[PDB]
Amino acid sequence: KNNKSWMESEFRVYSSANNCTFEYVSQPFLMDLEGKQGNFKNLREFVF
Amino acid sequence: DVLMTQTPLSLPVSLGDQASISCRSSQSIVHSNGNTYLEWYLQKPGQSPKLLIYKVSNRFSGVPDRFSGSGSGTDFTLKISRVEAEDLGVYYCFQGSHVPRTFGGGTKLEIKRADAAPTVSIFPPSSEQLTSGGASVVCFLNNFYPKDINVKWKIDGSERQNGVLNSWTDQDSKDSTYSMSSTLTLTKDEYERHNSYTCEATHKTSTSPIVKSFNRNEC
Amino acid sequence: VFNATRFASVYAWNRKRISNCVADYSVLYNSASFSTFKCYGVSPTKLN
Amino acid sequence: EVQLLQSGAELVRPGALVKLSCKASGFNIKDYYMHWVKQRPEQGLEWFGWIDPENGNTIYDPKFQGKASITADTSSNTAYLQLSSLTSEDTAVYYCAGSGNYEDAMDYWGQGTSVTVSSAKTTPPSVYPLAPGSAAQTNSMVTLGCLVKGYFPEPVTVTWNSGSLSSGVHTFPAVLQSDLYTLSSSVTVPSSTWPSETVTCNVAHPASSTKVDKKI
Repeated sequence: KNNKSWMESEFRVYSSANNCTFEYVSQPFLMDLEGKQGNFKNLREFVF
Repeated sequence: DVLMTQTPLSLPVSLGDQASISCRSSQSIVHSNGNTYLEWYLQKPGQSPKLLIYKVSNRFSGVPDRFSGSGSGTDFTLKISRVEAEDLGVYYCFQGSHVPRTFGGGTKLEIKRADAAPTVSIFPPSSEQLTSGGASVVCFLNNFYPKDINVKWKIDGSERQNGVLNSWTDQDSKDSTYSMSSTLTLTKDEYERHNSYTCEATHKTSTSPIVKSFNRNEC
Repeated sequence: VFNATRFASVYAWNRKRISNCVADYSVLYNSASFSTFKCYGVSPTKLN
Repeated sequence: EVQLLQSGAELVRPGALVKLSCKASGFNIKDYYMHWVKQRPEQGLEWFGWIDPENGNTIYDPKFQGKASITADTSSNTAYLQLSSLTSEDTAVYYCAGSGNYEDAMDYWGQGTSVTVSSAKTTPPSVYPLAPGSAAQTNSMVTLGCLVKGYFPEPVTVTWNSGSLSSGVHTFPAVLQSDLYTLSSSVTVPSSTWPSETVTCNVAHPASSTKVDKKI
């Protein structure tokens, strides 16, 4: 609505975590989650 | 850290009249979808707050039809088409949004009636209490409206504040008036060392405080 | 780790997993800041 | 009507902690947010924080950060607020809110819990009568009082003539002072009754098992 927000509110990814053998965090940044109208302006391709 | 102010602080409305409580916010919460994240509440005397209107423009389920919210930008008001006795309480504004939630100062609602000044009477300490080693002067104030009132105690014409306890009651279900008690706590030496005690009542309906006095030997 | 505010009890000794980082052992072994130091099976110089 | 059940009141000494329960009734707590509030008579309502039972995320107001933690019990659909490191300023009535009906617009509030930070211990009341003195204190109706002082915790059941007298009977809320409560009661009766007909004030304090019958 107003106060567009578009920021993380709920965390349903996983209920809990007990043992962690690895961790990594990137630098702070800000990504625009605001919706857009029209065609798809971004393309992301990943190989794992 | 949202800042908001509720106006008026209190307002008396007679049965069948309309009540208007307004709130001003330091952040815009008006939305283009027709809803406004500001919830209205009513806290009846001795009960917890109960939701009245959600998102301003949408009435809460189970609430009487008389309750409806409206406004825009940062100024919003709650309108009651017809007010009743059960509407007594304090009305609060509750901003929503995705930020730490904030509360307002509250607005008090009273049922209007013919204004009346308090009736002041004082009871001297009991003989048993004096024998035990204590003393208590009790001042009773009854049948006054509006609720706003204050009491101060004087001993031999000197203002006394220590040991003064004031307790107010709810609006009478029959006379629609208010009553309260004012008790001055004293020791036996303190009570006997003084002769005159006065109960002064400051009320909005009387420019001069209502004064009642008694002497120690009159017990 | 060696200067932490508190340590666990001998019976409650903590088991901490160290990974996803680099270790600079030159400052530790060669600083002579510790009363006693010994190694079993491998010399301290080789471990570096 | 969806309601939240909380403990009536709590007595905690300074520096100790309390745990306020909030049991869901008529809804599943897992599908709705839970909120907590602090209220005192001088400032009004003060927002405490919110918790998501299904996500586990919690947000606390800076005024209460480091003083409390919010959790809930999924099995019993009960929300808990822990209030620790309490002082005199923390004496307040705490409420819980939730059950927004699958929308971030509504909520339901419980009766609230009165949390008092004090060292007061259960003390029986001291009951004395307030009888007329000089004959000048006479009107068309006779007003008689009954004072209850020096008790804890509030309230004290005060009535007149064992409950058979109710016209003109008024009892006032207790006031806390120096770890003790004080209240007064008065009744106005026709001049044809007093002093011909005895008017008695009955004071009962179940917390201390104290019962006093004082005649006037």
